[PDB]
Amino acid sequence: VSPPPPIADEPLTVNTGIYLIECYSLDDKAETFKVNAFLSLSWKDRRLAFDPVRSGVRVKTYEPEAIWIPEIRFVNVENARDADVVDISVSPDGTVQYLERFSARVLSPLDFRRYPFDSQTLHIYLIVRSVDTRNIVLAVDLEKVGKNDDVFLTGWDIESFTAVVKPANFALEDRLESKLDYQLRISRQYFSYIPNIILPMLFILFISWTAFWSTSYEANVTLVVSTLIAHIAFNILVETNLPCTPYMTYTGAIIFMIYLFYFVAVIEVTVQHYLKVESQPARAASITRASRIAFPVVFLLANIILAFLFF
Amino acid sequence: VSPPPPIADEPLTVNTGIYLIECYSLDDKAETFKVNAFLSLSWKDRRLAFDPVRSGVRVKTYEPEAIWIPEIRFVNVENARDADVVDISVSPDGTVQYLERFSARVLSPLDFRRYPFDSQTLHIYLIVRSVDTRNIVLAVDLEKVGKNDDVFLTGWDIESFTAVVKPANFALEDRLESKLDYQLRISRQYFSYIPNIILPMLFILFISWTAFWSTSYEANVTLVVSTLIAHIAFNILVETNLPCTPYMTYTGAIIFMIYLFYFVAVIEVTVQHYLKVESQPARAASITRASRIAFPVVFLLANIILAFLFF
Amino acid sequence: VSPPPPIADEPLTVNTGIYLIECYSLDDKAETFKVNAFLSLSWKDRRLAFDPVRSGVRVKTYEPEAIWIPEIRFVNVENARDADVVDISVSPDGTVQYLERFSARVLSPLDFRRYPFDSQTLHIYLIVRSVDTRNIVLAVDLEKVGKNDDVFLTGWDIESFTAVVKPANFALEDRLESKLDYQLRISRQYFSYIPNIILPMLFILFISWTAFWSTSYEANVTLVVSTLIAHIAFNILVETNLPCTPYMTYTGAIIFMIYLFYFVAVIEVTVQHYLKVESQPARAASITRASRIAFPVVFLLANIILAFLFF
Amino acid sequence: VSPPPPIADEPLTVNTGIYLIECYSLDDKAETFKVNAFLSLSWKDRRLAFDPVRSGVRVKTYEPEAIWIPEIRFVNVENARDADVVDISVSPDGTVQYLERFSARVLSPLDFRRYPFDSQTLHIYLIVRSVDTRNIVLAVDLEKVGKNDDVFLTGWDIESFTAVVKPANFALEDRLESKLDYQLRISRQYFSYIPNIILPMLFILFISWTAFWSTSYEANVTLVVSTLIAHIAFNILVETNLPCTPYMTYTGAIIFMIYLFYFVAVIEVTVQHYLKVESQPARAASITRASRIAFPVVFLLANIILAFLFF
Amino acid sequence: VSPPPPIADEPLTVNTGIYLIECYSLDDKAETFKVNAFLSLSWKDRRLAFDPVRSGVRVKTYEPEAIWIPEIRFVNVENARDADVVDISVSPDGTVQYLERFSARVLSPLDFRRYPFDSQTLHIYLIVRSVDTRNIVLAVDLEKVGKNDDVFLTGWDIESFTAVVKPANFALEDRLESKLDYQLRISRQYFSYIPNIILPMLFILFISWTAFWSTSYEANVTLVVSTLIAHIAFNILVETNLPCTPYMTYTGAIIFMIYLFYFVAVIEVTVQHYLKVESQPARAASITRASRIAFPVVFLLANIILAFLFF
Ligand SMILES: [Cl-]
Ligand SMILES: [Cl-]
Ligand SMILES: [Cl-]
Ligand SMILES: [Cl-]
Ligand SMILES: [Cl-]
Ligand SMILES: [Cl-]
Ligand SMILES: [Cl-]
Ligand code: NA
Ligand code: NA
Ligand code: NA
Ligand code: NA
Ligand code: NA
Ligand code: NA
Repeated sequence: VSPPPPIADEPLTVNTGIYLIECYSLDDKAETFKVNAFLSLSWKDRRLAFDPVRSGVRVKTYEPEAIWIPEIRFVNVENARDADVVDISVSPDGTVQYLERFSARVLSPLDFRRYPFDSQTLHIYLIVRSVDTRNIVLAVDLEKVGKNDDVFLTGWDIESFTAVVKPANFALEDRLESKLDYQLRISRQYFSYIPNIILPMLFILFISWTAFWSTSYEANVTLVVSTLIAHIAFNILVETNLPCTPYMTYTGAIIFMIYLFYFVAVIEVTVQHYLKVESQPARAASITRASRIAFPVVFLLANIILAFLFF
Repeated sequence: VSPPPPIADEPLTVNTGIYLIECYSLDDKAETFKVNAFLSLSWKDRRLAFDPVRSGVRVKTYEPEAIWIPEIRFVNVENARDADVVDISVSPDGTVQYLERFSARVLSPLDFRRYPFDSQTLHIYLIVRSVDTRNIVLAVDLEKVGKNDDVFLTGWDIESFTAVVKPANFALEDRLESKLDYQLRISRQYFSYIPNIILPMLFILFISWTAFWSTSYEANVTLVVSTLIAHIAFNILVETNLPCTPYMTYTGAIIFMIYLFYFVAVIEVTVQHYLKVESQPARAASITRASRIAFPVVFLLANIILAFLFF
Repeated sequence: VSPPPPIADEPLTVNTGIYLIECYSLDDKAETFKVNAFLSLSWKDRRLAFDPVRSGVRVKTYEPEAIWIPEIRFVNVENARDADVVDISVSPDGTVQYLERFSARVLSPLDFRRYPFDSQTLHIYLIVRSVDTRNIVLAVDLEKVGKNDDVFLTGWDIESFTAVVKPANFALEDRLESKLDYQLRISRQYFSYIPNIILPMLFILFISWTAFWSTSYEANVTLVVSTLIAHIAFNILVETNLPCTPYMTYTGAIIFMIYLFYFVAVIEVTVQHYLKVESQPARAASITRASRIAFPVVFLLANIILAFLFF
Repeated sequence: VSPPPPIADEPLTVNTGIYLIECYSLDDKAETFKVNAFLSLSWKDRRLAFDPVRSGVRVKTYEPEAIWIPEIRFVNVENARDADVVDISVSPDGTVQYLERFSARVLSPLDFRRYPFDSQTLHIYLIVRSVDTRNIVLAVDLEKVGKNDDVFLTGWDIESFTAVVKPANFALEDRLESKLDYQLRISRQYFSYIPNIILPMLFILFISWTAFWSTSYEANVTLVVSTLIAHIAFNILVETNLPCTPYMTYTGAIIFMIYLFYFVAVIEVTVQHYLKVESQPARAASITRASRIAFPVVFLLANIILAFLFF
Repeated sequence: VSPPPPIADEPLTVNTGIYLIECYSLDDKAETFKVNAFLSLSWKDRRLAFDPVRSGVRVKTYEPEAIWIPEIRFVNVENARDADVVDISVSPDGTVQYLERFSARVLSPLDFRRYPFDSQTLHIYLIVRSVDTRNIVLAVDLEKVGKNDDVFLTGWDIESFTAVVKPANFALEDRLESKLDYQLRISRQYFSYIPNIILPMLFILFISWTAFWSTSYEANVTLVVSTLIAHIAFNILVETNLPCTPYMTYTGAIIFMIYLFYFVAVIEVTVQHYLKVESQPARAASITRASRIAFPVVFLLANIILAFLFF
């Protein structure tokens, strides 16, 4: 067929409802995620209307090819969704109740400023282009919106799955387009990051600082340079599970700032030795004793300065 | 057609049966696995009933398009299963015997607390949404449940493949949903982990402790710092074949605890040298001799404390 | 059917228009990118013409199988596009207004000479092969060309999406081919590259130069050789997120030039020690004091020489 | 249609024949491989029998949908095969000659005990489930079994492609199943392994042993610990192109045994120094001179012991 | 329909022609490459013949389902090609002019003996199996063979795309098979390999040789062992972008030979120190002075010997 004709001159309202069955594969570098969910559609098509008393059955099942169904599409998806139609029910007044189960790969940008303490807002944009004959608007049936209790996103906590009830209606290539915003709110599980990356990164740094309670250049150079190399291993490791951000990330700042604490430790160590060869173990030991406090203090100051700038 | 009508207000029981042909690709990070199996369905549709004497044939074959077949779906799957229909047999009383061979990628969370000594319980959730006209319930035909003797999951031992006989029946978008739980129990093969990761990780640690039977700071710093670097190589290697767990894993704890045994060894070595420059080889050698026992003992204490906390 | 016949002997003009919905996965090594966009086509087929007064409807919808549609194809694609037809509208004069939403993986070479400060010009080549009966030419409807305000290419800034209005018409396997050039202009977001790769690469180099304010060969060899090893880690890391270019890249040149500053630092350090064993701490300290300026100066000269040669 | 009925009470024999066109992607970790081959089937269906004089053609071509074709399936495959039908020829007596060209990813476990000198036996299990009306058995037409001479598996030698002529017939879910075993025998090409992994692994070990012709702890610790680190690089590299085996592999044993030769070298070096600080360069040099022979000898003994245990 | 019948007793000649639109993804390890090209077929089918005067049109278009089309297949492909039919033109005499645009993943072995100075000959084998009724032979229409001017294979130079005009005709499972050989000749772009791998690999080796102008064992051991470790990083890096070859590669030989120049440098350094402890700085300095020439000379001799053996 073709669209149901207006029963006045009114835009056709299509009622939507996404129900998350599964959430999986949140790819941080690609800024994508996969979803498996129910998509529930509902519209009024009077042409399909009937009498429950006459036909003796209060609901009518239909195969999708048989009736007019709106061309609903996802906006922020890599390829068109994979969908199997579950049910089509028509109530006496001509109300269609569409239900399909779909799966799709979704493009939603992530903000890494507060990584790995960051929280995200994933989006699923539902859309419909209107026909010449008829204008189409989307609406949210809040009863058919949700997620099941099990959905689990490896590595994240799931706060809420809600929808912006008012659609964004606009012209696109001389036709009306109705766009809905479904929002999945998530928070990163950062427990593992503390013993697996953060504390080791600090231990290797604190080991570099033992060159302040040592008079031997040879051993000091080894202490600082070897631990600096270990810090590079961690800088490379963490920047690889991350995309090319045009903004300073929080961990990125910490790591970068640490590169200076190794550089300045090399300066101190280079100085302490230079004075011993010039025969002033006098000020060499003053500098070495100063560094012992200066470094832990400046480090702790800087980390507070940064945490304040980012949280 | 449409569902078989009730003799009376009784829900339709659909008999299920999963038979594993192949198990493969248990992805630890993604918390998924692939399965290739038979799915056997069986229901009563009186409309299909016949006389063996009249039609002269005791069993009737049907093409799937011809008859009513329940919309059975897997819950915890990435995308809908890939299935080829094997056989449809109808017995005189109107009993349908459906058989399809399918393959699917299945989402089942794994518990890494006891990794790599962990055992898992994989799930395959079978489901059916009920129609307006008729309610549908799932049931387990225990004769059509199993796995063949060859199924092999690279890297794991397979205990049992059984099913929770009582379905979980619940409302979902104002309709009854019948859900079955098929359970594949597995245990990790950890033989390789001992010589390929655990013993090397300990050898590099024991090598770090030779700095207690040495008076030379330069060589001691080298011993401890070099082996610490080797330990980082193993920490990175094992945390990469693992996902971002919001709980302390057992190996994660061991590894993290080892990072301290390197840090404290650096403290001892830094101290032993500091006293020699202050001219008290007196207590320096007391500390060095104490460490020789303190470290192996505290290490062995801690490992018992941990194994007890996790097993 | 078959192509619309000419009124005289003029080739058939097909009006094109690409509208980018999404841009994603710019793979630098493969020199590809994925696109999700609208493709709008428009041609004159008099056979379809009608009377608005007689048929009582001013616009006619058609299913794609029903009418003649030109075989439009993308040139620089891995596989043929994935497309779902959105709308076909026929105006009284026989003007067809085709609209499909497609997604494709596109091959477009990138120039890495100025990497990571490089800017690119991606291409989408639209094409049509002509029939024996009729000649077909492509044209640009500039109103149906664009991108939405959200398109975001992880890791890049998007300047413009425009089209070369004049098609390239040529013979290919004894038939006319009409080719259009759609151009997506982009610029790389290089912020992260400075603290995550460039500054660390320089800090490790400046640390190598502390061997000029040191008289100890053992510590000097350690300083230079250890930092050289750290530089290899960065050379390998950056050449891996890059393809095998038959031209000198800018970062490639910097990195390569740095390999010499380590090699020549080893020469200096090897010399300084050799003279002290020959008992001329006389010129050894002249050379060491010269290097202190020579290296930072020559390095800064060279970097200017290079930046000038590339920008 | 449905199966051809029996003349008298004999099961239907289906003649099989796999002809390998290509072998590729033997994935060692996944224990899989891809195959591209011809599958030739042949059975008697009298219902199709015809007269060459009447129908005027001595052989009849048929489209697969038109006639009864047995549901032949591969057992040990990830997903169902990708197949394009080449030819269906029916001879006057009702003999069908089926030919399809397929491609599939096949699950076949590999034995890594003798890796990288190991040889494998890959399997392709052909199967057929029997109908209610008729029993089906598979058979091997040895003339339609083979591989072309050009067929190569990157990184491997192909001995033979043969089939176990006698099928394994058994009950599965109350029906007869006929299973055939096609065997591809292969041997690993290990040439590259000697200069790219084995000899370097030994050179780094022999370098560690130069600490026996040296009196300097500082240099000795460096020699042994640095080469131990290089050995870890090789242990990690080779265990990554390998799956998690619940059995000791041969290379796994060699590598593990080497970890001890580094550990015991550290003991010796730690001892030699300890005696020099205790002033017995007397026995220190006895031990050091003993090690010089003890290590190469014990190493060579152990390697023979191992090679004997595995070959 | 079925094949066109002969005019005598001559096999049917099918004229072929591959036209490369795109070449991409030359995977060195897998020994594959992707291709996007036109496939042009042409045969004589008299049944289709017509009169230009009577039907008034000199060419006839046909949909593929309507006429007999030969079953043309690629031999050395992973899976069957993805093809969209472009055009079918029938000239009055009954000459069919088939044209499809396809894309496929192609298996073609590469020879790594001269890597990274190697040149390759990729193959595309076109094939056709003959029917009982008729014999089919392939032929090359050299006008419909080529590549466009843009084809670019990231990382390679493309010499020529030509075809072996004489097909290889042979029996396969009691039927004639006609096989054509299309050859894509390529040469590796090795510019990047010199500054990104070769020169660094040599610089680290030349740095190891500075231990000949040094009397200090501790610093010498560091120089040689540290650079040896850096050489392992490069050996692992280059053998990973390479498959498991059962033949000595040229770079493989160079790398392996270098492993000896590090081993023998360790011998020299171990000797020079041993004589100093035995008090013969007499011959120690003779050996050290000899090595200074012996190493650069033997190295340069060996490289010439190798280049001669491989080029
Ligand atoms: Cl969609
Ligand atoms: Cl499913
Ligand atoms: Cl409920
Ligand atoms: Cl209900
Ligand atoms: Cl296309
Ligand atoms: Cl199959
Ligand atoms: Cl093909
Ligand atoms: Na419809
Ligand atoms: Na049905
Ligand atoms: Na059409
Ligand atoms: Na059939
Ligand atoms: Na055809
Ligand atoms: Na050192």
